[PDB]
Amino acid sequence: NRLLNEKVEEFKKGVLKAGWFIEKMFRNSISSLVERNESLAREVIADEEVVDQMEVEIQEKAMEVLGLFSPIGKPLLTVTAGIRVAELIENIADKCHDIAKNVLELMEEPPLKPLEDIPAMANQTSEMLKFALRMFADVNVEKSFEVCRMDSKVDDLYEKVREELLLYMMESPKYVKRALLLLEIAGNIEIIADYATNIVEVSVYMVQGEAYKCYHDELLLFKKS
Ligand SMILES: O=[P-]([O-])[O-]
Ligand SMILES: O=[P-]([O-])[O-]
Ligand SMILES: [Ca+2]
Ligand SMILES: [Fe+3]
Ligand SMILES: [Fe+3]
Ligand SMILES: [Fe+3]
Ligand SMILES: [Fe+3]
Ligand SMILES: [Fe+3]
Ligand SMILES: [Fe+3]
Ligand SMILES: [Fe+3]
Ligand code: NI
Repeated sequence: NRLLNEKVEEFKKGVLKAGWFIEKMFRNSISSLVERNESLAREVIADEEVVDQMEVEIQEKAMEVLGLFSPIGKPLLTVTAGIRVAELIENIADKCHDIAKNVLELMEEPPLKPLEDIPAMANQTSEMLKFALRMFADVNVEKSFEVCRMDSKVDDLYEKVREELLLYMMESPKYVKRALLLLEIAGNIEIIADYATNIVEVSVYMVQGEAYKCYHDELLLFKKS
């Protein structure tokens, strides 16, 4: 009668497992950079196609649940929220794939410099990813606010890294390619962090049936015309 609940809970756990999968992908992409591990980068590139599949499966299951049970209210919100989260997860995987591509290219020549700010960007981003997936599993609107502040740390680091790498590019032509490849990695981390904030926003909607958005440190009701 309400084995609707069994199927919705399984759908949600599928989405969360694909989440835990990209959480590991992002970890592995940044590890391929710091350890200069060609194989690990190649695994991330391969794993991107696994996540394309996961998106297809999530979408299939959402249709099965919607089409058989025709849910309303909370279960309907959860399923549509799952549809949206699975695209965010797939896109995060695209960005991890692109970081890994950059790692392979970086490995063609010697290390440019010590890595501090990029590892720190990644660390903050992986905290945000973990937190987003935990909000999707069990939403706390009062605490979900914290993701926005976390993102501001990633934005500030990105700006620093961008300025520093521009200086390296200008110092010598031999620094240019590595500095660009590193800058592009930083940019991909910054976007992944944005996606983590979007997972929190969608998770809040999933309970509220009303749109919230990060506005720099503040999670507000979508304040627009
Ligand atoms: O598989 P494509 O959306 O990156
Ligand atoms: O913090 P967002 O505007 O990239
Ligand atoms: Ca290149
Ligand atoms: Fe079952
Ligand atoms: Fe997609
Ligand atoms: Fe995509
Ligand atoms: Fe993809
Ligand atoms: Fe931000
Ligand atoms: Fe951004
Ligand atoms: Fe950002
Ligand atoms: Ni693909």
